[PDB]
Order: sequence, then C-alpha cells, then structure tokens
Amino acid sequence: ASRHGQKGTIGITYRREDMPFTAEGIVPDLIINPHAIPSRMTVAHLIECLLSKVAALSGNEGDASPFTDITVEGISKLLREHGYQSRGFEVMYNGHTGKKLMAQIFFGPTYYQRLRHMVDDKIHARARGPMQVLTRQPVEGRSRDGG
Amino acid sequence: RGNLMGKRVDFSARTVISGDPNLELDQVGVPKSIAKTLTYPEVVTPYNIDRLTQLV
Amino acid sequence: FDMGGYFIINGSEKVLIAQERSAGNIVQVFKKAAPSPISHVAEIRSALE
Amino acid sequence: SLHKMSMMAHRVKVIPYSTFRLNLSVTSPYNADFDGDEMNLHVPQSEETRAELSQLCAVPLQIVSPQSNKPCMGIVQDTLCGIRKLTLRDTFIELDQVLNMLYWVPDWDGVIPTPAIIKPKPLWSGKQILSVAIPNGIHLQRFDEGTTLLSPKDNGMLIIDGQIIFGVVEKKTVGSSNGGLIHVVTREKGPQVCAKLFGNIQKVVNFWLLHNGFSTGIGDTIADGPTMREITETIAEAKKKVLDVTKEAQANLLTAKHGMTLRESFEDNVVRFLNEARDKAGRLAEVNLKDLNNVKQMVMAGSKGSFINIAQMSACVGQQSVEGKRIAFGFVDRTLPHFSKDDYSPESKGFVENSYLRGLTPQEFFFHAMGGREGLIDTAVKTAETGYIQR
Amino acid sequence: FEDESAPITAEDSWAVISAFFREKGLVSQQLD
Amino acid sequence: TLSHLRRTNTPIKLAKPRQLHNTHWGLVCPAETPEGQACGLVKNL
Amino acid sequence: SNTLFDDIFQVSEVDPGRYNKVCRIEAASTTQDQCKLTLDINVELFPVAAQDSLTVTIASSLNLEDTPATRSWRPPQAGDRSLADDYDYVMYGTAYKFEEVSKDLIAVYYSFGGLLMRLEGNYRNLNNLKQENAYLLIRR
Amino acid sequence: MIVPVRCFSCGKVVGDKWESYLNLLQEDELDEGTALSRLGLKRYCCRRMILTHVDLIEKFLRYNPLEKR
Amino acid sequence: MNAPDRFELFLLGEGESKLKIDPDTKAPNAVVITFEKEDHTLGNLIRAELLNDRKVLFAAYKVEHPFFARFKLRIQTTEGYDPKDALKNACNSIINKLGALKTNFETEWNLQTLA
Amino acid sequence: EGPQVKIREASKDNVDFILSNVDLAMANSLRRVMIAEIPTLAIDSVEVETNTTVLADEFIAHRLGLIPLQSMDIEQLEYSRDCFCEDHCDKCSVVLTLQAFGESESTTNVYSKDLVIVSNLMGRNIGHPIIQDKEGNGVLICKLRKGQELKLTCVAKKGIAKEHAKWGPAAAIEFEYDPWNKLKHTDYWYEQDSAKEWPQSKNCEYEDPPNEGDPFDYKAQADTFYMNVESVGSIPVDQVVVRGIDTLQKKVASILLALTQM
Amino acid sequence: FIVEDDESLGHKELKVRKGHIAKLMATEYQDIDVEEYTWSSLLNEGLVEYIDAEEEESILIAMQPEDLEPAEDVDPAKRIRVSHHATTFTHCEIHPSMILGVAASIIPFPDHNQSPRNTYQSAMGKQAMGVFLTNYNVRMDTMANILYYPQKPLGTTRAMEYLKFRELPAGQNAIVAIACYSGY
RNA sequence: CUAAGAGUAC
Ligand SMILES: [Mg+2]
Ligand SMILES: [Zn+2]
Ligand SMILES: [Zn+2]
Repeated sequence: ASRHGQKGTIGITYRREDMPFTAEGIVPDLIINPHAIPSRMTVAHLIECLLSKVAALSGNEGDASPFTDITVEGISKLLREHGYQSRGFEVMYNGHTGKKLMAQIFFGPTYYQRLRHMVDDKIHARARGPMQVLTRQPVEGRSRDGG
Repeated sequence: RGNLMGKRVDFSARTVISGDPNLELDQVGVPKSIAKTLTYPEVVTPYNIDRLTQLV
Repeated sequence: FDMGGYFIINGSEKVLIAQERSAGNIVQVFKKAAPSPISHVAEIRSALE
Repeated sequence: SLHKMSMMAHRVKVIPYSTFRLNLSVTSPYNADFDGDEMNLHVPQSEETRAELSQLCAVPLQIVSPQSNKPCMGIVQDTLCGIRKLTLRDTFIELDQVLNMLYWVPDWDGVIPTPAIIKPKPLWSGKQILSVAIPNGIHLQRFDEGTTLLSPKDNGMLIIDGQIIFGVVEKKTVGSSNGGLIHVVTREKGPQVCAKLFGNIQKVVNFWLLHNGFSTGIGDTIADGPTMREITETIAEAKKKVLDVTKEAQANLLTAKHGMTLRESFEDNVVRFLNEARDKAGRLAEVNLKDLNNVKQMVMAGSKGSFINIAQMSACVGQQSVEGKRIAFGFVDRTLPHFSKDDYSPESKGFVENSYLRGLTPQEFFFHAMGGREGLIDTAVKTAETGYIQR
Repeated sequence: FEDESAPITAEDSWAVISAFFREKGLVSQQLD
Repeated sequence: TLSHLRRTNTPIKLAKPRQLHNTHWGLVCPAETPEGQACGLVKNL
Repeated sequence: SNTLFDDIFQVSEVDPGRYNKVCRIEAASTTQDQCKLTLDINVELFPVAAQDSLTVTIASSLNLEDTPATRSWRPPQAGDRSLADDYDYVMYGTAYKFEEVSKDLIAVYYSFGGLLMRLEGNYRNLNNLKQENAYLLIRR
Repeated sequence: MIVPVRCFSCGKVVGDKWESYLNLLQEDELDEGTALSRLGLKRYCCRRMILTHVDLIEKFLRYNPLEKR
Repeated sequence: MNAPDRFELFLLGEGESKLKIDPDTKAPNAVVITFEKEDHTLGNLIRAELLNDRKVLFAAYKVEHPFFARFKLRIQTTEGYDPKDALKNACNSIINKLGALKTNFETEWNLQTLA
Repeated sequence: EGPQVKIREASKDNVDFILSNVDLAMANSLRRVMIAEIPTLAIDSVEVETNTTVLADEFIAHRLGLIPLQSMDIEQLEYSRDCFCEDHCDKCSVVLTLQAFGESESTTNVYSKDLVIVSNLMGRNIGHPIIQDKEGNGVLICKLRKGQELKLTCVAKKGIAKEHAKWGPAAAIEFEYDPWNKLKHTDYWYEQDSAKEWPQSKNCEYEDPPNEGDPFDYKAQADTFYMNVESVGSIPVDQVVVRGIDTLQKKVASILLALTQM
Repeated sequence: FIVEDDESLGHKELKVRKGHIAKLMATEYQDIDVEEYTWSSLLNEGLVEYIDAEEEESILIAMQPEDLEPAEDVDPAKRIRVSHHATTFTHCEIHPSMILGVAASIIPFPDHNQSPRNTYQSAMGKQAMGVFLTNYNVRMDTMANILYYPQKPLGTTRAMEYLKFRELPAGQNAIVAIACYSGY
C-alpha cells in the first residue's frame, strides 16, 4: 500500500525485459491501474510521486508537510528545469514489441509499504481432518486444519 | 443456527483472489497445492480405468 | 529508540490504554423524551478524590 | 454472499501460484476486488451434485439476473476504457496489429475482413476489428440524445448482423445494462455464446490497450488559467449571494418559507447556493478538460469516476455536511476556536472552496475529516442493520 | 536574526516544536 | 508501537460518541480510528 | 465491377469536429442540382480542403473484369490491376439505409468501418445502389 | 540496514559507492545531488537507491557481540 | 509455496519438444506452431520477418498466458507454398541480418580508441 | 549489407550508438536478449561455517549472489545442470572463500576484494570480483565489530538473468527512435502546446525536423534506433552487445535445427 | 503561542521573537557552552501556554502568525485562504500540522486527499513492515518482521523527524508507473 | 483441550 490508502495485492510479476521502459532504460518497480485514481480522489498520491521524482533528481528531500505553501506548479517547474515533462509524463515503450506507447505514462518514485497480510499465511484447504469432539463436525481455524 | 442451519464442511478451500484477463468467464484459477489437497471420488468404470490407474 | 511507558508482566510487554469517562462534579442538564412525565433533568456525578 | 449470484459454479483451471484467479467480468456479482479479498471454494463429491452444479449454478446461466431482469455482468475497468478508445472514429489499425488482434479471438473464422480504407494505405478501423468478437446475427439500435441516422457526435449505437455500423462502444452498450449487447446476445444466442463473447471482447480490447497504453497523472487534474479564474469568479459570486442572503436575514427582511422556520429557510438557501456554485464550477472545469484528458476519458467510458470527482479534484470540493446540515457549532456559537462567535459565513460552517489539487486549509481539512468520519460511521451501522433485515 | 525582538516566521515554529519534543518525548503522558 | 502507546478507548446513552467533534481539534487525531465496530470510539492523541 | 455511380462534387465545408485524423465534408454535385453528399474522410491519409473538386465513384468491385467480403482480404501482390489504381482514396463499406427523402429524392447511407456517408439525389441515377457492400473511390 | 549491492530498478552496482558518498558529503562538503552526480548516478533510480538508504547496521554494531571470540 | 522453478522459463521439460505443428482448419494452407520455452523475444521477431515475406497471407503470434513461457504462431501462405518453408526463410533471413549486424558492430568498435 | 551501426560514444562501461536500416522487432529483440539472455557468472551456493555478525546468513548469501564477477571466459564454463559431476566441480563452477575477523577496535569492513578464489581456474578468465572504484575495495559485503567473525564458502555457477536478476550483465539500456514523432507513434498529452511542453530529446539533433507543412508520410517505417548499452562490469560493454547478438542468432538457429530434425 | 498587545509595533504580535528561537537553536545544536533554554523555559517566561478544550471555548486562535497577525497580485497556484478580518487574537497555533496523530503524520500531503483515505492509511501504516527496534536480535518476541533495506521517504513531512521515521523506516521508494499495461 | 479477552482482514 502507498501512504494514501491505495492498498492492493500483486496480480502478476514481469521481468525487466517485459516491463515498459522509458528512453533512458528506466523500468518501473510497480505498475498500478489508472482507475484507482479518479473515484478515490487521491491527488496527494500523484503530487507525492511528482515531488519524489524532483527530489531524487535534485538530491534534496521533498517537504510534503500538509499546510505548507508548496504547489504542484513549483514542483512542475523544478521538474522541467531538470529536463523532464513538467507533469511527470514520460514517453514509454512497450516491452514486448519495443514500439512507442500511444499514451504517455505517469512515472516516478513513490513510497510503498509491505503489509503484514501475505497469501502464504492465508492459503488453506481441507479434504478431511480432525473433527470436533462434541458435534463431530470439522474443527475451526487453519492452524488446526479446520473446515 | 450454529450447527444445523450452518456448519463447517470438508472439501473446502479459501484464499486470496487475483484477476486474470486470460481466463474465461466461467473459469477459476486454482493453486496447485489446493488442487492437490481437495479431492473428488470417481467411481471406477471401464471408461476411466486407464486414467484412474495412471493417477493412482 | 525504545520510549518506555509499558510494563513487563511475565515477560510480556503490556500497555494501559487510556480509558475515557465523563468528568465528575459537573452539572449537566438534559431534555427528556416526550412520553416521560419529566421534561428536563439536571444531574451531577459528584465525586471526591 | 447477499444473493444467489454471489455463489456460482466455475470450471477448475490448475495454475502455479497461491491465489484464486477469476475473470474480471465476474467480479461485479461477487462484489469482489483484489485488495486482499478472500474467497471460498467447495468441491462436489457426487455425480448428482456435480451435475446440478454445472447445470443450475454455472456462471453463464447467471448472466441475466432475476433481480432486475437485466444482465449482472458486463465489461468493466480497463477493457471498458479500452473499448471506448478503440471504437473512436480516429482509431485506425495497421495490418500487423490487425492480424495479431484477429488471432487473439479464439473462434475467429480465419478470414481477414476487407479494410475500411484500401488506398493509399490499408487501414482497419477499431469498430471493424471489434465486430469480429460480436457473434454473427446480432442486431442492436440505441439512440442517444440528439443522435440522427448520421452521427455527427458518433454517439448512439447501430449494430447490424454483428457489425458495428456506428456509435462509440461504451458502458451503455457492453455494460451490465438492460437492452445492451450482453442482454441481446444472451437472449438470442444463449448463455454459452454470451460467455464466449465476454472472453473475446476482453482478449481483443486488452491486447489493443496493452499495445496502445493508458495512464493518468497529476496534469489530468489541472485546468488552464482562464478556467481557474472563472471558477474563482463563480465561487466569489456565490459567496456574495450568500452574504446578501445573510444581510437580509440579519435585517430580518427574509420571510420564512411556509412549513419551516426562518433559520431553516436561510440554511436551505445558503446550502442551495453553495451546491449550485460547486456544480457550476465543476461544469466549467469539465468543459475546459480536453478529450485527451485521462480522467475525462475514464468518465466518458464509464469505467470509473464521475462528474463530481472531476469537480472536487479540479474545481471545488464543496460544502461539507454532517447529519444533513452544515457543520454545527460544536463550541459555544462557533465551529472552531479560529472563528468569531455567530459566524454563518460559508468558510466558517464547512465550505471547502479549494480543490484537492490546490489542497485544503487546516479548517477545511478538519471539516472534511468530520464528513469522512460520518461516512465511515454510517457504513458500519448500515452493514449491521441491513444484515439483520436481510436475514 | 540580527534583531533580537523581531517577530518569528512560520518556519521558526518548528524550533519551538523541537524543544517541546526534546523535553516531553512521545510517551510523556504515560511516564508522568 | 508509538500509536499504541497513545491510544484512548471509550467504553460504550442518547449521545453520538462516534462522530469527530469540533472540540477534538488539536487533541485527538482527526483521521486515525479503526474501520470496524470501534470507529470513533478508539481515538489517538 | 462496373461503377454503380459516379459524379464530380465540390466541397463546401470540412468539419474536423473532435477528431484529429477524420473530418466530415459536405459536398454538392457540380452537374446535378439535387445530388449532395456527406462523407467522413481520413484527412490525415488524404487531405481535403474547402472548394475542392472531387471525382466520387461507387462501385461493386475493384477488379477490371466483370463480376462472376465473403473472401479473405489479401495484400495487393505486385502487378495486380484494380480499379483503385485510377483513384487516390478508396474505402470499402456497407449500405445500411435507403431513406425516401421526397417523391424524387432518395438517400443512401454507407458505413466504412464507422466512417459515415450519405448520398442524396433523384432516384433515376441512384437506383443502381442497393443494400450490399460497395467500394467508394475518390480522386482529386 | 546496509547499502544494497545493486539498484533495484536497473541493476547498477551501487554497493561500492556508499563510503565514497559519505566521504563526499563529509570531507568535501558537497550537497547530495552533486555527490550523486560525481559518483556516476545519473538515473533517478540509482539516485534514490543511494540517497534514501538508512544505514542501520551502525546501530546493530553498538551492541556487544553475542558470541565473542 | 506454489511458485514454479525459474528454470522452467527456458528449460524444456520431460517429454515435450521445442516446436509442434498443427494444421489449421479455419483457412486453407495454414498451420499453427507452438513454441515451448519461448516468449515475445522470439515471437515478435519471427512474425515480423514472416510479414516481410511476399507469399505469406497471414502471420500472427500470441502468448496465451504470462504464467507459461510458450507462444502460438499462426502462418498462412499462398497456394503451393509450405508454411514450414516460410518459417525456414524467415529464420534464415534473421540469422543473415544478425550476422551482418555483428560484423558491422565489431568493425565499428575496432575503429574506436577511447574505449 | 544489412543493418548499419554507427557508434557515438565508447567507454569501459557505456556504448552509445545508432542502429539503422533495421526493423523495430530486431532492435527490440536485441535489447531484450541483452537484458535477459546473456550467460554470466555469479555466486549461487553459500556454505556458512561461522557467522557472528549482525546480519542473517541468507541476508549475506543474497548480497554475495549480487556481487558481479568476471565473466569474460564464461563460455568455457559449463552449466551445473548438464555437468556429470555430483554437485559441483571445476568444469562448471568457481569456488570462492570469504574469511573475515574483527581484530580491530574500530568497525572492519568486509569488501568483495576479500573474496579469494580457491578452485583451479584452469587458465580461464572468470571468477575475479569486479572492482570499479578508485579505492580498490569492491562492494561493501558486511561490517564487523571487534571480535565478530564471518567464515563462508561460495560456489559460483553460470546463469542468465531469466533465472535470476543477479546474472544480468546489462544494467539499463537506453532505447529510442523517431525523436521528432514523424511516424506519429505517440499522441502527445498537452495543456496549451505540445511542442513547448515536451522537452526535445538529445537525438533530435541527428534527424531533420519536420517541415510543419508537409503531409503525413504514411509509408515510412521505424528504423535508426539510438541505443545506449551500459555494463555492470561482468563483461565489457562491447562484449555485451556482441554476445547479445550471438545469443539471438543461437536462438533462431536452434529453432531451425529443431524444425529440421522433426 | 501567546499573543499580547505589543504597543511598540502598535498591533498584536506573538510574545515569542527571534531571540528565543536563537537560544533554542543554540541549545539544540549544543545537544547535537551557553545557558540551556528548554521548553520549560518557554513555559516559565510566559511564551507558550497549555490550553484544554474547556479553556479553548474562551479564546481566539490564529492559524498562522505570519498571515493573521499583521494588519492588511497573488499566485493562482496557491490555495485560497481567508484573513478572517478580525484582530483580537489571544493565541496562535504553533503549527496546524500538529493536529494530526502519530500515524497520520506519516502521510505526505494529507490535505490533498479525501479524508477516508487518510483514515485508511492511518490504520494501514501500523501494519507496515519495517524495523520496530534496533535490538531485535536480542529479543525473543513471538513474531517479528524486518525489511532487508528500509528506505526513508523521498517525500517526507517535518513532523516525522520527531517520530524517528527516517531512522526506522517502514517502506521503500519503488519506481511506480500509473498505466493500464496488461490488464493484470 | 476448553473458555474468556484483545487486536485484525474483506
Ligand atoms: Mg476489497
Ligand atoms: Zn538504477
Ligand atoms: Zn561439474
């Protein structure tokens, strides 16, 4: 999950050669769906991605405090000075064919947390197993091979 | 309510779900470990003697 | 970096959650519902420390 | 599992990873996401149970729901957005990509359709390739607002014999809506053909969107300078009207609407003015957004988002309300200790004039937090009560 | 800066906050 | 750990304790509370 | 094979609309005073401006020989001869409506993969058009 | 914990530039951006690899060894 | 737990071959070739080199599922032209072009002095 | 005759060149092969004899696997899977040993220069950890407080980046074509003016800008790709490119051989 | 902060001035010889005050000093703020960002988000995996989870350097693309 | 094993 309530599980993993790449050879660590943005209105996610890109380029640290006078306009100007599109878009190329993607991709660093919920601690199946002594029904819980 | 209208059952699995645009509408992807755990009893018939013997 | 503020009971770290309550020695007046014969009630939960 | 569609029979496909995998279209009846949701699987243990599971609870047999006599599954999320982008008049596809997309359809009969443009360069249109997925013999005709037999706006929909004659394919056509393509196909050719149609449309549109790309960024929430100035002017005019109504009420010249008190009428007028102000500013911002705007594209396709989302992200978040009223005087006659007593101005009682792009002032941030808290509390109470009522 | 009695700026208040967190800490209420 | 060490619980009248009150400004976090049954009852300093 | 229709039109308007590669043009026949045309054209692939004279033809096939799509399209081999060799902009579409505008005027609607065309004129020369597939050939 | 051997995104070896980076920050009084540029980190993937690292191993080294030889 | 071994991406398993050809019944003179332990890197190249051929009516490929490293390639040629022959010609052309490119790059590199 | 190459810059670790008269598919396949398919040497197995450090055993094993190793003569090494030895031998592996002790009162840094090759390289040019910085110390494997010890033995096999990214010798590969967007393969997102808002690429100087009046060229294809290949250090960058081309050619040749044999 | 008449400037002003800030800075730098100046010194000299909800009913608070104390062409990108048109303040907020708690202080740009998203992140950051203590190697806890390479955020708040988040981070800076790449 | 409690996921 990001720091804006944008939780999600890994759908699939692609190796580097299959990921989309920019003209500089940079490939994303993560790809998230655009459709997560409009309904949830997590603008701070986008602003933080832009600020992180600027900070990584310039070597400073982005001041993402809430009620400061930091605007997307200034971050965009700083990003433009560094030689990138001011709004964070980058011309990417499809990994499979190497062709330019007709649409430009929002691209940049973002801080993500690994949450404690892993699938290997949740997967559980039971054909037959221990039965409860009273009701002669399957026991409860995956720690007990329950049903 | 707790043991007659609804009760814990065997031959059931549970886990996290993921999307797959490459699966049909009526298809479900099943982990190999779960498929190896859950079982179905097939009666031995002249029509399925060979494959059941192979599975055994 | 450990900040303390917890106890060690039988080797387990135990923290006391701050319990919220209504303050004492304060007069509070409340309107009652229509069916009840009393319309307003002014009460104090008197206590001495 | 609130309804019978939340429990359906699927066909096993053994896969080498530790999660259940399911089609994107079937997530709507299950009300399932992929943000940590878990699902349960039951294996029938006899030929009778197996057979009735396959013949009564199968997913294709559930496509049209008895709940509202309309399909419950449709095209959603990326594919939906993709299909809207694929069926535009501008979209043209070259020979190699056409061959790929045709081969991606499992039941394609093996004949390459004649390109829509033959000279000077063989080009296929998006509608032409998409019509390969639609089964042969399907007819559909929907007339949107203002569409004629010629479509200047390319809206509406005309499909003849399984070929899209005109209209941009979007939610009204391939969504879970009555009279749409899903409904027509399932009622004409049967559930199996409708499931196959789901698969074909998903495959082709997903391939095209893979090799076309779609994104969204911060720049998609930005309106140009003149539009921002007009939005500010609209907000200022609304605040002036609120101030005028406040002056009339303070002068006691305001007359109470029949059936309500003076204060109730004043609150109604103020809330109406602020709501229509937010609506007008959002409409200005939406009009300003270009057809290349990605949030606009997602709204137009209907895959995600709405006009209010655009208005709140770009123009104005709007009036925050708790229990259907403006923010109450939690302190003695004032909402916060940063305001004077008896301040009924829009900013005092929870009007957020800033958009999410601009950011919220501390007071607006707190008032928005109060609104969100009310939403969460309502969610919890609602789920408990509705569960009991449903039982 | 040079003037000792000059009014502070919004940037200066963080110094004050730092002093607070130097004397109090995060769990001051429990220990107190 | 830091959040746990600054947690307040309200045992559960005709009031509406789950709402974020105006008086909560600057004393408890405007947005930090469980989504479950404890929403609003469990607060953080 | 044979041209079901042919004429020369003058373009009075070109409307880009919301598109970047496609424009809708209204044209009036230079000979007949009652034949008019509305057509969507891939202007990127074939630029068109106002007051441009376009020779417009509708045919049932492109092969020079007479008629003896249901057959899979194939790339044009080197040395293939077709009617399209005589024109600059060729589309393939289907008729989907035959409207009776008036007692004498009829209109025929064609769709080339979503590019719409409406040809209106007296029925005495539009009679050859029927509900089928047709090639639209244009030369400047 | 300790500086990663390679950049996560592109795979450039950055595990041999931590000491040089600290030396540049301390001895030469360069700001972070110029030091990163001097070390040869031009893509911002590598720049975030080295710029955001937190060297926790130092703290781990303060505790006395459990098995001391 | 359920993750497959990474060497299954490029190592042929027991009892399977690199190529298998199945005649296609949808259209005449067409085949579908399944390539095992391969991915886009080979498929896109082969398909494009096939599309450069003048006697190839149809050429396409698809990777049906990312989980498995295999892809299907449909080839249809004009009458009297074996699709296997088309595949052979495409492969030979690719090898010739790569050899020429290797020679050119070696010659260009040898011309350098600052390396 | 064939694809033409003209290289702008050459270095020890970067080569910037232009690849003209070639298809887009061929350039992309070459890029993918360079990323993923080139064999390389890296530490695969770790036997830990003593670890009193503050880092976990598999933590250090992971770090060691990521150490770049000389792979110039990797073609003379065999894969462990198709070698007739039992676990590992001299024909398919290189054995290194790390032995560090904290004898100093200050922190002692365990670098990759401390790795010692124990197996007989038989005259090959593989195994040596790659040293790039001026100080001569390689990657910073670990740190030792006084009294702490770390003794371990690594076995390094040859592998490709597909099996694990630690075998990738390619780092980042810049790849661009058609800087002026004359092929119209992208639709530039913009607010007021696309040309002003999109900074020009450095390769725009190598092509003629569009005339702003000419009609769209619908027959032009994509060629003249500007590619910049970086090297991790395992093999020289020119060898990276040459071996990528060789690997792609070998793949196609294997396809031909299988087709002929069946 | 306490606000008084300050007749010298003729208008309300904070009791705290640059000299006290300088002394606090000097003490902090010495900790990282002058007379120690701590928070208790600010408290004793009547510079800051403790206010509870009951006393907060009878005061007026300025949100920020620089914009609300002094008596009254603007950047269109900045958010709209109101001067309140009132000069009778009794106190000033030390910093508005201090209304947030420990978990909410980690959110970057929390004022550019929908409030339920902030609540979700506040709940979900406690489940973030990082380094809970530096002595995890000598504690026999029932369960412990540690990142190999914790990274401090590229976008960071001022309040999170009192929470030691940069010293004990619970996440990583991943290169993220927002794209409909494969439908997965 | 049983019971009670707490935290948590959707
Ligand atoms: Mg969910
Ligand atoms: Zn990097
Ligand atoms: Zn061996």
